[PDB]
Amino acid sequence: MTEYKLVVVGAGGVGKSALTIQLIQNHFVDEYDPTIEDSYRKQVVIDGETCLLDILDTAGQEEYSAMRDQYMRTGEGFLCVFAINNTKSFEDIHQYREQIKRVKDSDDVPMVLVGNKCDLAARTVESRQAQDLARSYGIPYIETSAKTRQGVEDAFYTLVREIRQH
Ligand SMILES: Nc1nc2c(ncn2[C@@H]2O[C@H](COP(=O)(O)OP(=O)(O)NP(=O)(O)O)[C@@H](O)[C@H]2O)c(=O)[nH]1
Ligand SMILES: [Mg+2]
Repeated sequence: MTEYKLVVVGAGGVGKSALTIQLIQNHFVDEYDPTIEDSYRKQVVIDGETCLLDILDTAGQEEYSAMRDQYMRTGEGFLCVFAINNTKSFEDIHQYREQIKRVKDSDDVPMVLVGNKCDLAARTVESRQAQDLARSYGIPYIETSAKTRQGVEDAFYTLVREIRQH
């Protein structure tokens, strides 16, 4: 069956693992548990296609950068995650995107911009500005909460659908 290699990237603590675990295991992880690199494989039916989600969950820490180039090379699609209560993580997005283009030798890689932690009232990043950034890149913007599961499948499946269209 078709395997879709999805890579989850973004700054430390934005919820890359929480999103992935909510998708695979239907539980919200509220623990402190930094990632080095973890992979998940799940058989799913998306729009009637049977396929295998191979999800590469990456570290937000600069120390794991080289490890970064490796996985970025193999990915077909990228979830670029920031947290809506963390303006620095939103600024960092640009830098993850540019490294993705660099390692993929491509201006146009399947990608979704994900604003996570949308359950929180303490927003510092307006939806408007994330939407603008995503338009500027030519990719969808999806808001998610790993905590409430709002948007979680939407983010992953939308990325699959981007890959299908590339
Ligand atoms: N309220 C809320 N908290 C969240 C959400 N997603 C993650 N968190 C919380 O944020 C913290 C960090 O999440 P985690 O998934 O470990 O983040 P990460 O991006 O994978 N960290 P790293 O780069 O170290 O691996 C955890 O305490 C987690 O429960 C969310 O959608 N809403
Ligand atoms: Mg993690």
